[PDB]
Amino acid sequence: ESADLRALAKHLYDSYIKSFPLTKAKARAILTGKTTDKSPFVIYDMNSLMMGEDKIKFKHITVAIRIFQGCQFRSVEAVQEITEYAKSIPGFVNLDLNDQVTLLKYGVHEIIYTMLASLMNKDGVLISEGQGFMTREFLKSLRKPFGDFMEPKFEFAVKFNALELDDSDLAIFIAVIILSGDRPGLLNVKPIEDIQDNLLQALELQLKLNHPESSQLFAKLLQKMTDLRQIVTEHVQLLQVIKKTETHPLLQEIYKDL
Amino acid sequence: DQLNPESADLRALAKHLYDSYIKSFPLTKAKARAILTGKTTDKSPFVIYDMNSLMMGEDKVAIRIFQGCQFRSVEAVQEITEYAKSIPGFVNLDLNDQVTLLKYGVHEIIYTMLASLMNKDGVLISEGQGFMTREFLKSLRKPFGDFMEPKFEFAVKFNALELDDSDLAIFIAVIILSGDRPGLLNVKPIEDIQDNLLQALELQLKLNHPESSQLFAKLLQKMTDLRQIVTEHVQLLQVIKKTETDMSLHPLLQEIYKDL
Ligand SMILES: CCO[C@@H](Cc1ccc(OCCN2c3ccccc3Oc3ccccc32)cc1)C(=O)O
Repeated sequence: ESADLRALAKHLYDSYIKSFPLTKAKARAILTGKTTDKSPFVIYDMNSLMMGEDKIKFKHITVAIRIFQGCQFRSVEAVQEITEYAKSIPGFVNLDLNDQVTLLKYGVHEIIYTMLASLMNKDGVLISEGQGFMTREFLKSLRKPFGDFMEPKFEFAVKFNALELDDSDLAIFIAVIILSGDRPGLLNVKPIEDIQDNLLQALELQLKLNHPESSQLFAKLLQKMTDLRQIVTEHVQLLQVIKKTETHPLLQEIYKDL
Repeated sequence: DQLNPESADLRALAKHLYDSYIKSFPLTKAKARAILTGKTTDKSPFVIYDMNSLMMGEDKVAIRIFQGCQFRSVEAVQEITEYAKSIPGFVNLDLNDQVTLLKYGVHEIIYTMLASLMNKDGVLISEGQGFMTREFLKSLRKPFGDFMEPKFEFAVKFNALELDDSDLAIFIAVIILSGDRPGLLNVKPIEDIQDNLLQALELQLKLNHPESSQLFAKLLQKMTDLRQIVTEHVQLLQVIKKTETDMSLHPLLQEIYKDL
């Protein structure tokens, strides 16, 4: 039923808004777009960093490393947002808690690199709630171990953004990724898929009404997950090698592995 | 529900791909399910489940079994190749782009075709005449016993979709005409052809499996499993390259494997 799918969308979008501070609109204004009225601190040098870090304020402060530990803080911060969001997806709370937890522990990575793309352009990604901007070439130029961490995220986002999806389209697409269903260790895989399908239908009507002129956008968007999985896979890989570099107590704890 | 000149051309594409499909690959899935379900015994499969069996299966090791899979795939590449030529637009693209799509597409497809030759217990071999068991394979010399396992895992969740050849023919095409492949020169032309193949598929499903809701989405996601599989395969494949040096990989499979 058209209306049903339409309201499921308004609801989810409404949730996307209260769960996520930096919406993609609010982030395009600030980014490559003019708007904003007053741009963010740009970090392109080892010196702009010290200045931005010392002036742009910061939470994760106690080079190539301090940056990594930077993502981590924001990620661990993201995950909390995504999770409070998942809890609004109709019927998510009603699933087996063991399942719910497995859906997050597994889909939280893709919902990040998905939303990261909203804060990206070919030359860099917004930082600190958009109050900053770290150039892309600065990042790829970091110490040997850390110069490939964010590069493949750029390569993806450049493609993902190709679809020019807005918030309301991403709110649904995101739901669809959480109510995955093929995550290892799931107990009652049925109600999950039962909801995803109810999410997938809403994505369709949504992507059809919001991008009528975009041919087979639904198909194209679904195949981007084949790209997210590869990022998250290739990512967790590097994330292993970093342990053959870093090798704390109460911190190493707060950052299990996100 | 209804019709329209729009859908019409697609259907004709659905039928064109299906025809060239049946024409390109000898062993379809239909003939595959026939053999596998011992319900139809107009001609049944010999079974290999241990060395003893394997030994007698020549009446009509872990290495030679390997040079078997290897050989089959060279022929499967050929079949997929010829099938590609028949894909509307493909032979019109830059000769290079063609070589690229065939490059990063042959396996993601060979593992699709492979699922229609499988079932939890085993897989068909030698045109469907034989049937090797998961167990036996999963018990070959230390390294060679991990090759096929991940295939079965996939074939299992894949076949779950319940797709028949007229569906695979379109999806098998949607795979070649990718566009997000490494080393492509002109892309939008490649993208355009596919956005069409996709249109065909989305219809061929909503029509051939009416009751199967969101089969279009469920199936596109399965493409992830294929990359992973190709990944894992190449690395295990990398190992046999250094441990077994007296052994030889096939030039074709060799030239097709040179990137991520
Ligand atoms: C080692 C070769 O790896 C190939 C890929 C590949 C792997 C498995 C395949 O399934 C083949 C199934 N099969 C088979 C399985 C086990 C032993 C022998 C044997 O021979 C035949 C003969 C006819 C049909 C099917 C088979 C295909 C390609 C490659 O990397 O390119």
